[PDB]
Amino acid sequence: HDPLSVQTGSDIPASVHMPTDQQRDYIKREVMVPMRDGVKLYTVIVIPKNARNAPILLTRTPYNAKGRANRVPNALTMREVLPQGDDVFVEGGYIRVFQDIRGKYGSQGDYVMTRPPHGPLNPTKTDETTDAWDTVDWLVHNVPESNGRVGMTGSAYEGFTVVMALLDPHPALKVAAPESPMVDGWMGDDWFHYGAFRQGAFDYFVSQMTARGGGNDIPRRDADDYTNFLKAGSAGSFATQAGLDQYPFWQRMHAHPAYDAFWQGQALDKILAQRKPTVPMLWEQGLWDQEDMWGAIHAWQALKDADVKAPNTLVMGPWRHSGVNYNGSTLGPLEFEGDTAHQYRRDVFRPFFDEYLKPGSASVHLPDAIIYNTGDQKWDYYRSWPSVCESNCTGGLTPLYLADGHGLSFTHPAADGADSYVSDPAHPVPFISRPFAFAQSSRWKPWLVQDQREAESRPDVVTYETEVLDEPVRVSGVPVADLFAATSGTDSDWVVKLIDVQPAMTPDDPKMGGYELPVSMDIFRGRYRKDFAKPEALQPDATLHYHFTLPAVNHVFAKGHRIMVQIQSSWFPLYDRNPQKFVPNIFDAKPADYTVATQSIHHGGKEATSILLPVVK
Amino acid sequence: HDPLSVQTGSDIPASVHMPTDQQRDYIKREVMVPMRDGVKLYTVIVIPKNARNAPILLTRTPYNAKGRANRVPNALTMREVLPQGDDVFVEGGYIRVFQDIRGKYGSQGDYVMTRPPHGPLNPTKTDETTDAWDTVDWLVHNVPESNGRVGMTGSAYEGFTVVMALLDPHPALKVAAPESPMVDGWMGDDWFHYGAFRQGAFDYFVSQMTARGGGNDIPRRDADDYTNFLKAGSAGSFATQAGLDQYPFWQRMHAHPAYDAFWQGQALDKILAQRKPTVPMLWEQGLWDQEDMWGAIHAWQALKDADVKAPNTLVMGPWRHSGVNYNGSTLGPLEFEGDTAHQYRRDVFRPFFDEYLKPGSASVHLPDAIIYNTGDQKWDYYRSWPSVCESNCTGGLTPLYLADGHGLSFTHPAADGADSYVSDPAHPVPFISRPFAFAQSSRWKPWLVQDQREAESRPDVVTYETEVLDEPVRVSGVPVADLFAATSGTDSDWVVKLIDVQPAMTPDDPKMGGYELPVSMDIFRGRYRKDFAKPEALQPDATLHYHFTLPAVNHVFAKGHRIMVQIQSSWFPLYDRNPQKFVPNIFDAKPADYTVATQSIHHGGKEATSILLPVVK
Amino acid sequence: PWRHSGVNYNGSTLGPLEFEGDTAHQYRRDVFRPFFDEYLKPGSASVHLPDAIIYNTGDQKWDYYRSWPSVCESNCTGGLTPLYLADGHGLSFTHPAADGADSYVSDPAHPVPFISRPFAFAQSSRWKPWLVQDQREAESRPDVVTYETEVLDEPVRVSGVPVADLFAATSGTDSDWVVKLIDVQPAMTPDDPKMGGYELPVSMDIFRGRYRKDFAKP
Ligand SMILES: CC1(C)S[C@@H]2C(NC(=O)[C@H](N)c3ccccc3)C(=O)N2[C@H]1C(=O)O
Ligand SMILES: CC1(C)S[C@@H]2C(NC(=O)[C@H](N)c3ccccc3)C(=O)N2[C@H]1C(=O)O
Repeated sequence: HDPLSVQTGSDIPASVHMPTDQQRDYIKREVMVPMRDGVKLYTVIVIPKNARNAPILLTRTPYNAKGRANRVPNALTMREVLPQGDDVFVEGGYIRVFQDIRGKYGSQGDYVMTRPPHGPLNPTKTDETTDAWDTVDWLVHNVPESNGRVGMTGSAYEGFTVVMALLDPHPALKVAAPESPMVDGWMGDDWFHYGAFRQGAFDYFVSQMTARGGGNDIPRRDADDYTNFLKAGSAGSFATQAGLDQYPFWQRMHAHPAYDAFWQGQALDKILAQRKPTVPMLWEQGLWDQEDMWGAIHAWQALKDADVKAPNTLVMGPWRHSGVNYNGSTLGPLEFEGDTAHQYRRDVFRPFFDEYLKPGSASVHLPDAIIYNTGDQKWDYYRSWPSVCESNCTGGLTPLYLADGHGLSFTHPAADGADSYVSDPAHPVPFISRPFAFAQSSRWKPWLVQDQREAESRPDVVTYETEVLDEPVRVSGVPVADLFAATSGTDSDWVVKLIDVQPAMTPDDPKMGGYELPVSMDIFRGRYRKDFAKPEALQPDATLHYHFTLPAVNHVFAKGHRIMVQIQSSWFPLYDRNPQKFVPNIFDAKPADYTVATQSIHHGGKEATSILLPVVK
Repeated sequence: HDPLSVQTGSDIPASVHMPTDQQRDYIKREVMVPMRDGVKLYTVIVIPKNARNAPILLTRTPYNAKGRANRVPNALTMREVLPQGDDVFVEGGYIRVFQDIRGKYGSQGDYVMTRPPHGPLNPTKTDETTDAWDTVDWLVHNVPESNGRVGMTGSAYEGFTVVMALLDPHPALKVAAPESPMVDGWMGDDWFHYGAFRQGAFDYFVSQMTARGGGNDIPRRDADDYTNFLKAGSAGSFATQAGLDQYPFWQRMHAHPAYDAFWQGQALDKILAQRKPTVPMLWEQGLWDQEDMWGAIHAWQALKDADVKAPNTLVMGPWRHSGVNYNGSTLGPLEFEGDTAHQYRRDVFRPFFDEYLKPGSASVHLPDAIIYNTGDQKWDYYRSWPSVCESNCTGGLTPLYLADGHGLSFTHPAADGADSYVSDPAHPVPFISRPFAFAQSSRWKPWLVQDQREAESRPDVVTYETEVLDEPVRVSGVPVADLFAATSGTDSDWVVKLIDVQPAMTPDDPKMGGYELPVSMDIFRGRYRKDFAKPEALQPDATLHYHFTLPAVNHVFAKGHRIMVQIQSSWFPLYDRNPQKFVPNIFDAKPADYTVATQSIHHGGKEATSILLPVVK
Repeated sequence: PWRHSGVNYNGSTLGPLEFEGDTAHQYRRDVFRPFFDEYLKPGSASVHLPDAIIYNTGDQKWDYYRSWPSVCESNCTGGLTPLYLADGHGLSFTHPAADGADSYVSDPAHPVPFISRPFAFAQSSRWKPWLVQDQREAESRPDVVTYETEVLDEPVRVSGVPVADLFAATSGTDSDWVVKLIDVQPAMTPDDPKMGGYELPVSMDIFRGRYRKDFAKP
């Protein structure tokens, strides 16, 4: 029979060898790199055509290396095939490497969520540190087009693997750039913020741990997660209905609600500081990092306190989580001066890496910190940062006290007073307007810059503000909440927001008129007031002292603006509700545990609530 | 060691026992259904919880059955889990079945693009007809929750499987509804339109035939496919560079550019009419179906001509390809009276199926055709349709003649004349505004309703129009292009557009003022003027007679509007360029073959070019 | 299904709601015009209009009621059907035998925004469709009390004038009482995801308490 007319076989070719591969400006190599224990990791190596003695940029990920190196699947150019954040390195003729971490996608082995370093939580012979070590060693001995020099980078979990590598790096690892890294999931990164549980973790658990490869989110009943979580009750109740009780990582998390040995043995900022790395580091996070706000700044500061003898620079731009690898010209309704993300990548990131990865390159002398000013709209270069803080700094912090008539003053109010608000767990304050589902990435990403006017309009939120500013107030450093608060219950969460109120009218951009822009906010779970590792019941109606750091600022409250402070006791559904009655484990709270409570914030006198502001000249 | 602290194993559970399955209102059964030759087909059966004596709605697809039955992956309700087009059947308590056709995704066997029916092109013991027969037989003997009655539906390729089943159906198949079915890929469906090749097929080939499962599109050099295809030259040159020469189906298509035995043996409209089927049929296609305009109407008409002894109704709504399964409220800038798609599904589709699938249900008496009026904005029920055509109809067609001064008249112009335009293959007319890539689904879907003013402004397009209408002109049926055209070359394509010019000003919706809306347009490859199977060279400068049907219409050209006709010789990059020089195979046209030509359209006299309009009272 | 003066524009939508075609043009063309032609253009066809022509915001069609309404408090074919507030913040057609009460604190320093902040009366685009806005923001507040039926197994048809029969107490000596009748959309609306659980008010109003006994004498 004529094959050009009659097909009795298959129309699917046995093997494909398309000439589009010869039309590429790069070469893609797939290799199973063996670790010291025999476990092989899937590694993608993207080499520019005619590359000779080129440096290597490495990233280790739980997010499918094959896909990460395929922004535009099988693209004709390296620029399209690699992520937007790799732009400056593609332009620099770097060799790009993406590797699936142990137990994920193309890699063999067992997967352990944020696998702990060797120690009491990991008694085996391998960890993310040795895996990175073995990887770098293989690369410098099996990539002839390379110069044997490796640089490491990555954001979030991809930043976590960089930090792990820094614990004991291979001699060929010449430079590192952890971006929004997961450093302490309990203190202020992905899982908790000062012990307050982040409910978006459930979808992440099922999505990343259902299979070696891809997984799905938890099927929902309602389009609104405010509804879904409130109806389920406690976080543990939602997890149980989702089937998470059979997931080993959730089993461990549920067993360790407090900051005990399980979480302390995973605090990478403290562990890295003990090791005192000698590899040049560039730490980065967004000023509005909605997923890993604790990581970079705390790791960088710990290293500074440990007196590291290696380049250790902190970079913070006007970005959301991982925004550094995309376009940084805007965030929500905010507009910045140009693509700040590309600016950093091109003017700082790239030259810094070139110095150690490309022999003969110009030397860069980076300061302590490079931070974008969200007030002046420009990049600030700080030789020594911060210049103001609570201890061991040139100057101290400047308290902005809460006052009578819901005001704020830099003068300590002698008059004693208190403002009350009722916190009702049956009607928790939406962290962003309803309806909201964790699946709505477009709403989640810029949530930290949203207008706080909705919250202000509620009786379960207390708001304070200065008079309209006649002179600008410059802040640069870490604000500290010095809170004196009472609750009629035996437990409570305390949400503190530092806000920049835009001019009453903004005629050049009308929508921004009176807009309440939060520059720094966080939540503190009251039971941990005395000890993060040992939760304790609060005394009903007792004015108690809470003292905790808030996200860093580098802002200028300009003329016409106001400084504002908002305090509330819920932030739903991002954070699970504090039942306001002391229970052993808030994950297991029952319907009858949730108690309406009256909260009282004291102002003036010996218990003068204030925000310790890093005011500078 | 403590397992709740120390994990030396994997965080990925061996298997998941999700309790969310008990909250579902449906169950899913996955079965490998064996065909008569031993080959097993992956079949997904979606049964409403506690269903009994329920009818079955079956669809056979090359687009992943598992995914088709997972609109919202693992949803809690059957309504979410199934496609939007299944809404009325979910409400009716139907059992939904999606099956992977032989050789695709979860199914075994060899895959053959639009596998031809048993005959000269398929000498084996199986085909899509027997596969459907074996499937229905298994379903009625292995699904206890069913009443033994099966209904078949599906759009495009999923409609093609319905037609194939109708060739020799199982006695349990009580009713069928082919939607925009692939019936004749050469005459006017997916691959060609009157011999003019559709270049979007290349991406489809690589996406559907690279592997049993999912594939990818062809990597592009430029963002604009106008640029990509023009730079490549001929369609065969693009296919070669894409690596399609190793794909068996392309090898067969390339060897059969003309309507020979290979395509004639695949014309389902002619084959089905010869089989004398007795299964009630409901044929559907969009009035603006940009992918399968030929299929439904031609199959329905052939059966009507063969005096089919079964219900045979044609339905055409104001939809784009497969629009019947979504929301039919709008299309491009057009707005219709409500969700026309849901209206049809609820008022016609569902009750028709219920009559034969749910014993005891009310009987429906559908007319010849149910067509939406794109002028009156209402559903028309035509007992006998069409009422006007070339032969064997109640009335004849009404010619709208091209006239002097670029006008259009219902009066046969006595004066002989001609208008000329230069067709340059180096500057082909964009079918839609540049830039355009076949990957841009949002621009491709509603392309048939786009404003034709851009084309009008070009010197390589001739435009004719009536005076502003003082009285409405109603049309219902199939328009026929009666073209008398000459070319200075030895080959040429002829694009003819029937347009409704909106009122000069539309104050209630300003953007529509003077908008040139095409209600019916198509292309004809000149070499097939005398015979579709035997291409012939055209005589240079000879006025030749072209006679071909255009897409059906059911419209009213209202007062203030104009009727317009546009003629051109290219439609890029949707259709490959006619070199305008007769070559044996246009697929393999060489750079030197492409020739600039002068086109002349004659009007009036014995060669009075016109559009034979189906004008009705 | 229109906002104020919506009859003179396009009636295909209102906020996020979508109706069956341009309902405003439908009325203007099929009812308004022929009715006027009968008395203004001698020789025109006579039209026999019913008591009321009302669009059904549930069935998405025009209803022609010869006699409307068919149910009301006095002098109608039938009476009204009470939908009682119940324990557990529920709603029931069955009169609850036991006495109960739910409380909420009304603070004038933090009044409930009728629509999301910020809002200026100059923003006509936000003002026009305000009556169809989602009431989920209000529900989330402690100064708002919310009641709901279980998910409906059977449709409930309503046509006429609803009446608020309120038994309320305040610790003050005056108070406003806002009552909203809402249709909660299905938990999930896969064909239009944004509508899932949407709390659409079909009828709401406010009553100034001082006028409880007499509108003329507070
Ligand atoms: C590094 C990223 C590009 S991938 C990661 C991500 N996406 C997901 O987590 C998503 N569920 C996913 C995608 C692919 C495989 C597995 C899971 C996202 O966002 N993060 C980015 C970031 O931090 O910049
Ligand atoms: C029936 C459909 C829902 S799937 C089909 C489609 N999409 C593709 O062809 C696409 N390449 C694809 C998607 C998923 C798996 C494999 C291939 C599209 O559009 N058609 C729809 C229609 O006709 O209604």
